Amino acid sequence: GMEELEQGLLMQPWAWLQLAENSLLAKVFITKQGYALLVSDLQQVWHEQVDTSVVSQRAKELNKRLTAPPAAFLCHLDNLLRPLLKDAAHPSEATFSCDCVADALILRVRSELSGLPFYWNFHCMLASPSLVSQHLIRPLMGMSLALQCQVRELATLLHMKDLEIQDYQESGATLIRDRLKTEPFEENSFLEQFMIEKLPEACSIGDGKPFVMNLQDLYMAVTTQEVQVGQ
Amino acid sequence: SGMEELEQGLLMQPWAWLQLAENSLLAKVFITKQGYALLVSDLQQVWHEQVDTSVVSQRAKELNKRLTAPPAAFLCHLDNLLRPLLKDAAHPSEATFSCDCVADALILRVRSELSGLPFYWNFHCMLASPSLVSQHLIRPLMGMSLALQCQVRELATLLHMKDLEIQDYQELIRDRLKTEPFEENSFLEQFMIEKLPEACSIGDGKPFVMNLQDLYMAVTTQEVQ
Repeated sequence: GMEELEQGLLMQPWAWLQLAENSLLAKVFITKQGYALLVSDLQQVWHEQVDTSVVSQRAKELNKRLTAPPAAFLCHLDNLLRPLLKDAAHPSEATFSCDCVADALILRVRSELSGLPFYWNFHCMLASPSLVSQHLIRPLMGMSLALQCQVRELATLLHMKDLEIQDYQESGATLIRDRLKTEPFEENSFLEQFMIEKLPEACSIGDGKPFVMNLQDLYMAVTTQEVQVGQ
Repeated sequence: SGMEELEQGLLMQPWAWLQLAENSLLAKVFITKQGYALLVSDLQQVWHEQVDTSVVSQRAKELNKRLTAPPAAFLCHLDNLLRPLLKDAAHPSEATFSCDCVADALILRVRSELSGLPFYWNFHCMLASPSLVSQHLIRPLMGMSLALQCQVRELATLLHMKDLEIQDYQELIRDRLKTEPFEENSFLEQFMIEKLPEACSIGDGKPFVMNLQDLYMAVTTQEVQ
């Protein structure tokens, strides 16, 4: 059951999570057997994995006003984290905060369940280098390579467009330049102008929201490919 | 200080590919007369070393008992064996490299000659901190994906402008010379189905070194301020 949580987690996309003070990037995978969570502030990465015993134990610690089976608690957590993952323009009514103690991060949630207050704390510890490698380094590297291939493919398409434009010009379509048209595509000058004019703003990580809003289709496609290769 | 400056220079350094009899590694290094800082990865783990002049003096004397010059000259030779080999793998090397894992540590070994004598160095590496991993890999790699995505968007805009010009030229020539009009969503879909599996394979990290380092360097340069 624990192996399957970590498997499922690898193919989750990253969500942005508004908290009391700051924000975090978060991915979670929840079943009837437990959850696996990965959280990052773009400096450090933390991880938690729990089974149903731990769910029972901790739900009893944090919640005097109700009780329910572990799976029902796991279901509620999924209902909480799921819609807010997709966009934070969703009317939540749940609150999040976190605090740090050496190599630990505690993510605290307050929501409601059965018309009562419900509390849950995720006790996260610094992620193993293997999990950082698996969920962040390898896929981000794979993505950059794939995006570079997209770039080379679009450069190829552009040269063919220019070849077709040349074909018209050489057959008498136009004899004098009579208007501002595009210049033939040259990749070296495209690149050099990009770095000067566009790079500073284009590469801006910020609070991580650009990554979550722009690159998750590619991210999931890339982590999925490694899972399938690693078998 | 000495080390802050060495770490700053290491960050500006590109990633290089390094061949070794058994396997290969990704490596970056920054060597001055004050020491060096080294980052190494096999794509599963990341290792770090820094040394100052005291450590160089102690280790070089231990490894090369019949060698006499100061640390600056030793760091000078290390740089001459190392940096040319990191610029091109196809460049005739005077040294031999091996690599051994001892517990959580990585030791890169060097075997060379200097003035008819044997020359030995060991780079002893520990697991790099989360902060070096993020600074030298996670954040720049994220920067790079965002930047390349902007490029793709730009090339898509240009393709569409050229299409408008083409459709204006038909105000008719051989049909087999006519390209299909560019549509981005259908380009992306086709690429994800047909191209992505091979396009995203990292292998031994060699494609990343051969294709992406100019951009890697532009991005790390940018983050520092």
